[PDB]
Amino acid sequence: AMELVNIFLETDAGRVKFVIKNTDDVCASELINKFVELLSEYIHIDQSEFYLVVKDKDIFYFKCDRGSISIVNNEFYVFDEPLLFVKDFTKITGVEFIVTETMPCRIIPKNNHAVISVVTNHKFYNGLSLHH
Repeated sequence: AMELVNIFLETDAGRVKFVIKNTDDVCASELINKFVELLSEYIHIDQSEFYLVVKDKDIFYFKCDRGSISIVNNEFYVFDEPLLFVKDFTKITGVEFIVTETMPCRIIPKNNHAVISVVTNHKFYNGLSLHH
């Protein structure tokens, strides 16, 4: 079981996750193409530039630059912001990207979908915490 933690669907019923099951014998590197295929329903992969953050126990970062996929070093964003999700829907209205200072995006949607951009800056502990 793996899911994206930085890209979601906006639907009539609420936020829907990108989830792939039956992955026990594969690492994130081995199925990142399948997540890109899922996203191609909703955006023009050949024109878009974005990041994919996959959770499978650990977190794994990838970049998809006009269809060319690469590994990104671990950036330590929590991708925690307690999100509400729904499991079923009838209409897609948009695609939601969680963007960061180091992970911008350039998205060309299909089918007149909205592009939603939400920022996160929260990172795991790195040896120093600051009272704000």
